[PDB]
Amino acid sequence: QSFDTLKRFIQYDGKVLRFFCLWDDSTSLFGDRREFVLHYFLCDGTVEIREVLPSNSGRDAMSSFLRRGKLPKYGPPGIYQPGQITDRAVLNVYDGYLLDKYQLGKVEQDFYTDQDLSIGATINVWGRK
Amino acid sequence: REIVHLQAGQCGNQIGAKFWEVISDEHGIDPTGTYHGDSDLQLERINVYYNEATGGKYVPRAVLVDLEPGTMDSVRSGPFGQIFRPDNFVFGQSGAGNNWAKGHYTEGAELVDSVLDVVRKEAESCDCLQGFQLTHSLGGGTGSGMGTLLISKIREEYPDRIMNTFSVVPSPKVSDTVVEPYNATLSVHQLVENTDETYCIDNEALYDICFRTLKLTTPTYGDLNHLVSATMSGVTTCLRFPGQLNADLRKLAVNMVPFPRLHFFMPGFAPLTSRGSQQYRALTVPELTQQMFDAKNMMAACDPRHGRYLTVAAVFRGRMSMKEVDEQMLNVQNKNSSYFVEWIPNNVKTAVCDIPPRGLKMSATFIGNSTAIQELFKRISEQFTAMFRRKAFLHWYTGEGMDEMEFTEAESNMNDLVSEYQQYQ
Amino acid sequence: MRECISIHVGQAGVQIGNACWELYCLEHGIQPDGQMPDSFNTFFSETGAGKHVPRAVFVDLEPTVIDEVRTGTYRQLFHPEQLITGKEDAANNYARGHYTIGKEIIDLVLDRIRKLADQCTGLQGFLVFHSFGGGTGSGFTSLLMERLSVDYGKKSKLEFSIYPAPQVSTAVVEPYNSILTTHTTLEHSDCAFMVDNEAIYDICRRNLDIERPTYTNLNRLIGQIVSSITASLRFDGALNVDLTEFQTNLVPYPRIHFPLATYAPVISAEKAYHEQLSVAEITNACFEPANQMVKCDPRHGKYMACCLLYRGDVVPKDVNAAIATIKTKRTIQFVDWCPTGFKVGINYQPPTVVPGGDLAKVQRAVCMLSNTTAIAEAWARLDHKFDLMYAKRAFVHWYVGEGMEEGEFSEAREDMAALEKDYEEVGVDS
Amino acid sequence: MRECISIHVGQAGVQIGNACWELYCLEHGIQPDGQMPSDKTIGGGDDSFNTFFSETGAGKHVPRAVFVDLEPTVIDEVRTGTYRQLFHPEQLITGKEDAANNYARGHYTIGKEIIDLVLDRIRKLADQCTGLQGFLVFHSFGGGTGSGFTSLLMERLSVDYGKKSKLEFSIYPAPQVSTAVVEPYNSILTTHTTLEHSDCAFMVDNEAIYDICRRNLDIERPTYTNLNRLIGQIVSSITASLRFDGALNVDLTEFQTNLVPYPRIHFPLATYAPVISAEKAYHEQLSVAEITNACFEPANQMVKCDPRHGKYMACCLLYRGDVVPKDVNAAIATIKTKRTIQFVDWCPTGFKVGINYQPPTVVPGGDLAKVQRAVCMLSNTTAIAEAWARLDHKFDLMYAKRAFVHWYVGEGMEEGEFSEAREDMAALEKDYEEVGVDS
Amino acid sequence: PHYIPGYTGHCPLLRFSMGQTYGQVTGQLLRGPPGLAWPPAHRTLLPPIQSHERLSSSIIPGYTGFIPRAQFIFAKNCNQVWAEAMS
Amino acid sequence: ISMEEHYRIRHVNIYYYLEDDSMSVIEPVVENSGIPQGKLIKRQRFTKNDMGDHYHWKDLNRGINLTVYGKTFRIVDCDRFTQDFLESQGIELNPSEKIPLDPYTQL
Repeated sequence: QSFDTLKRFIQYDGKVLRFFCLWDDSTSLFGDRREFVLHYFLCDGTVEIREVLPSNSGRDAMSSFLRRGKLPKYGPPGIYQPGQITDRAVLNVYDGYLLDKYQLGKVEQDFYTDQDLSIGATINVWGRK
Repeated sequence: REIVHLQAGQCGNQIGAKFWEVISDEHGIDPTGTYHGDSDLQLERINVYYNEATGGKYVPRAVLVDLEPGTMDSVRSGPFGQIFRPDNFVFGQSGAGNNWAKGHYTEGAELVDSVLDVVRKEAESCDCLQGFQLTHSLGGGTGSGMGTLLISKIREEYPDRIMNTFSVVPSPKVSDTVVEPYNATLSVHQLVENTDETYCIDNEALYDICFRTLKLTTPTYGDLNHLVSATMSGVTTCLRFPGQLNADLRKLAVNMVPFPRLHFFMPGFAPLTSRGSQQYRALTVPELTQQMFDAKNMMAACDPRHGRYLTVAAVFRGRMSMKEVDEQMLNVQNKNSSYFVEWIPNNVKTAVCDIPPRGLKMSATFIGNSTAIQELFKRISEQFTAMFRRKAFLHWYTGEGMDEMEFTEAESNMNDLVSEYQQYQ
Repeated sequence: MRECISIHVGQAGVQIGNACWELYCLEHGIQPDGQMPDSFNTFFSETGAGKHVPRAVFVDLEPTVIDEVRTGTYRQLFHPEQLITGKEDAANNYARGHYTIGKEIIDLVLDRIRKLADQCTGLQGFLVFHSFGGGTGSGFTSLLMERLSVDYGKKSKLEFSIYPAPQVSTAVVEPYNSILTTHTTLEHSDCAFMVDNEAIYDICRRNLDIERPTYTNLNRLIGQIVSSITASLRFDGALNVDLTEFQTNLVPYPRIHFPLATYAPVISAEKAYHEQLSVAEITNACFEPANQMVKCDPRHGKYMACCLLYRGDVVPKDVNAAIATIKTKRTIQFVDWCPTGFKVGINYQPPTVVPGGDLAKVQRAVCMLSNTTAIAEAWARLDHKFDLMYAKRAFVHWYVGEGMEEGEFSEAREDMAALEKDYEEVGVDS
Repeated sequence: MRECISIHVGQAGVQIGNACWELYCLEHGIQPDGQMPSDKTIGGGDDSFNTFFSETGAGKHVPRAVFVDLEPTVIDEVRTGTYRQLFHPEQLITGKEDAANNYARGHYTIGKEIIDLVLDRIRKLADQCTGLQGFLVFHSFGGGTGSGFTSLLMERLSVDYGKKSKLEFSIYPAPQVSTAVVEPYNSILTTHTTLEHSDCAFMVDNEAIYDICRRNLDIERPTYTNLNRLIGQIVSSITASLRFDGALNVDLTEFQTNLVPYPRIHFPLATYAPVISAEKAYHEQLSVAEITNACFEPANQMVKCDPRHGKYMACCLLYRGDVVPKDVNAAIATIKTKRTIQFVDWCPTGFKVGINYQPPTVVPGGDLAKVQRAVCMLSNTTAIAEAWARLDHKFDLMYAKRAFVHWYVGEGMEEGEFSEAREDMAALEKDYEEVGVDS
Repeated sequence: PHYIPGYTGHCPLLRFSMGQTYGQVTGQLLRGPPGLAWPPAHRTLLPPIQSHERLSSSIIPGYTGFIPRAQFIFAKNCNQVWAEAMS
Repeated sequence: ISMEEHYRIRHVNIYYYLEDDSMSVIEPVVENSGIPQGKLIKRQRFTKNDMGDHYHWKDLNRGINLTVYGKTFRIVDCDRFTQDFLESQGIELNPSEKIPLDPYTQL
């Protein structure tokens, strides 16, 4: 499979897609309806989020709300039991590693895509809709 | 890398100015000096013989040394005269006048202190200097006498470079000067010591080509200088055109002169064809070897059938195949093996250049080094020593500042050289 | 991991290498611009966006022979810093390429050689390409291999050469370069192959029907011999041999490292319909005396060994039939003390074909490497043509004038004369 | 496995090989490109062609033949004919100057330049062999390379190969019709060389086939195509039991066992019995009897010699077609009962019988018909001595004044080889008196 | 369309152009020339793409005879010489 | 084969003899031409077609192409006697052409 980055970095470097965000925590006991901003960087399809504070709210100053990273598609996923997060696999140590002809350290983790997100639809952001 | 082209004499300019009409047609350059060519290899190695000026123009690297202002004023008003830069037409006021000692000693020695200023100027505007040239005839005292003093003082400033001289040595048959053997016998006293290279052209055999094989009823001095200019470019075509096999200017000088005094060559040209027999003639590789090597087509009137070939060249020019080129140099050498020296077991040097002369599908060019060049030197010294035994015209030289013992010193070095050709025959 | 860097010296060494590198591009998927549209790492480096840079360096003294590689179809394939080029040429002078102009570039090329072999993981071979005629193919090559003999150590350094022919030559000086260059090739090369230009003209005339073979057809046959040695580096075989392993098996003694080459199916594509091309049909076309690459008859020789290299649709049961056939015919003579006599190599990948080439797309192919005593008469010919001219000093004035003493002309005669009796004392029986 | 390599020498030998190879390519299913059409195939397996043809991966059939000639022209109609692709290019070998009707030119001066090429090509057609039954050569005694090089061909095959069989089909000169003055000088020396190297020798002169074309057929003015078309019917019938299955079959070493009694008597004759144009064939029974005694017609033999002057030694019979074994025996017993057919004293059996199943095929453009039966005769008389009493006469009629001798001496040939070959050929004249007279 | 940096040849207006990388100057100069005319039929920089009777079938590779205009064609197989002479 | 010329123009005089209907073609001598000049075709009757018909003086006019022995001659002009003769026989003469200038001779 492909472990290549350079072509996409040369093609889609400074292009991001920004969506504003509304989130109704009014169904909860004390939350207000919130306004956020969701940036989506096309160099590596990675998402960041930030809060937009009103004129009269007692919230502290936040330059972010989460990290610029990949967002999982379904839920706060269990990616625990460490060692499975490595993308390439190995066969032995001979450091110098030899690629195993079978692939055993592979878990199907799905991410958000520019094909996935769109205007006027609802998604799942770390257990929040 | 690159060469500066000296021209000396009334023969030297008329030799030299036709060469610049020849080589500037290699490279698509109109008479004002601008490129108007039709391929990018017409432009790619043009700096070998050029320098560049502003506005998309190239000027040659030439000085034009004369001892009469009227003999370059025709050259400055030819069809290709305005290409040259007028800063370096360095010229004298009074005439040498078919006199050696008035070119070497008296009159040209004031001029050559000023010629060196531009030839030092044309040799500091470089990248890595390769060599020089010289066109002169061994009959007079402007082409011949100052050109000898020119060489030795170039030699002490630039002593690891290449010097070429293209001589037109005097003929036996008809002499256009009474005092020709007093010129050419003292002349070759410094073409045996002061230069890396020298060719030998007789006007006796340039007439022989232009009547027997070219069928010209009346050849002028333009058709004879067409023959010289088509050989002075044939030895500098590995240096400015890519080849399947390469042999540039340094590569032949090492490789052909076996002993450090025997550097007198004799060139020819292969596709020389009559205008009526151009149609009935095939051009293959055997049709160049058949006409390079035959004794009619030489330009030196020294018959190769009267002696032994020492080392033999061939600079081919076209698109040939490396077996068929190397086959004929084997085929000729094995057929008539008495004519070649035996203690050199293969007398062949070969080169193939991929860009033909324009209009021709294929060419070749030959550089013999035969034993029979002594019959040029012997027949000068048989008609020199008739005149010098009674001292016919001696008072015109002795009165200009030279002794008596210098002539019997010059007859040593010429009559030494004849023995060194009999020695290796 | 199977790193191998090829350095090209000479004008001849570049037109040899201009055919090898159009063969290694077509053999794998890559294009003239370096981009594929697993095992290229023997000969191609790896950079980012899908490029693979060749592991080569093209060094020659005059500019005019590399400048059509700088402007040809392979401009972007080679990295520009590799194509090292001088200013003034050696001009058929071993002295001028070893003593005068070679000192102004040996500082620079060894920087590129260091910059290649520190990128490498583990190195097997250097493949230098040259010819025994001129100056930079003979003199600079000698200075190149006493730097590499001590700067690198015991990395294997192969040696593909061209011997000067008996009769058909192109210089009058060709004996003088090729008795002064056996002095330095002997102590530094580990295996030195010889293929002279005269014999290929015969094979290109009767096996292939190419009347008038230009050097483009000449160099398309050498690249098959270099590739067939290195298909076991790059591919997977039923019985493979690396570049380390058959250097042990081919040479008996540390001075006899001069093997021959022979490629068995070298057949035109109209006369390859009608022939079977079986394994036992082309095993004995290697030992056919009209198909050798160097003009020295193996019937006057006495075989030390043989290193058959097979590639294509070959099965080891069909190999062992033909090896038993050759040991029964009595015009082939192996030595007394080599009873095994062979070194079989069987590979899976067929030889690739160049379009615009001259051969046929054949299912099987044999490359052969023999070590005979028959080259005693290819070194007793050209040794006479040396001292036919050296007995009264033709062409010595040029060599002495820029850095060579008078005695080293005869220091290298005896090291070529004592070279010759080691082939007399190796072929005798009990 | 039943293979036999064919070699052909000279303009006579090439133009025999055109007629024989149009015959075999139509006997099996071969098309002039080389392969069966893969639309329709005639019966039989792989076995029926491996005597003659070869195979590749694609399915070509390259014949095991080489054509040898000393001039360009006669080969070059094979290279531009309709069978240009069916022959591999190195098999058709061609010199530069022909031998100019000299034995000495093709045997000493010019033949040394094409003996080196033609002995690597046989060793390329016999290495791909598995078991080789024997070579066949085709030549004419009168020619220059059909006499000179062919004697040089047979000697290097006796050395390098051994006791492997070498048949020869030859063209003897006619008794009085000839195209060349020199013909006594060739047929003496070439008979002297091909005695000790050839195993069988089916001599045939062209004047006899002239006589049976005009008489048994109706063809007046025949050319060499009608001459060569009937010759291939006899060459194929010798090897018709090698290729196709028979009721009782004979191979190439079967007849050499039976015909040749002593090691220099190997000159059989030839007779092909039903030789009938298609306007007469279907009104005749053509039974086994009617094509057995027609082989014994002295006007139907194919050498101008008469077997009433001589003793039959041993007769071979090559029956093919719709032949039952019991009807050969009826017609055999008529012949020995008949008294104008005379046999020797010391051979009371005198017969080898071979019966095949495949009837002889038809060439379109040819003149013979489609018949159901045929017989080929390989007799051996003592009456072939009369065809050397008129060859030794025409030799010393010239040679006792030394005509044309300077043309042969200056080619590396000494003058002693004329007196050598005259006495050896006179030795074989008295070998046929000695053998053929009664005890 | 440019030249690689180590190139040792002639490029027009190169000495007067200044202040850039060498490849950038060569690309900009080869793109157009206001001062002069660039040749139409050039052959250094080329696009990279991967390396009655008597037809070509009517003979054999050993055939002897005269083929018209086939003594000037070189460096090719015999059937290729015959093919590009006849066709 | 020439680098200097692709074609050359050869001037010729055609003579027709009214005595016997014979014709001859003669190239005039030109200094420095380098070609064998003079009588190109000997005096004989020229055949017009494969039927053996001969050229008649009625077939000759200014601006006509005369084809003889595989060479085509363009008739450009005629002499005064030829003009007066053809007009007296009722042949109207075409306008005189100019001989094209030879590029090689001009250079």
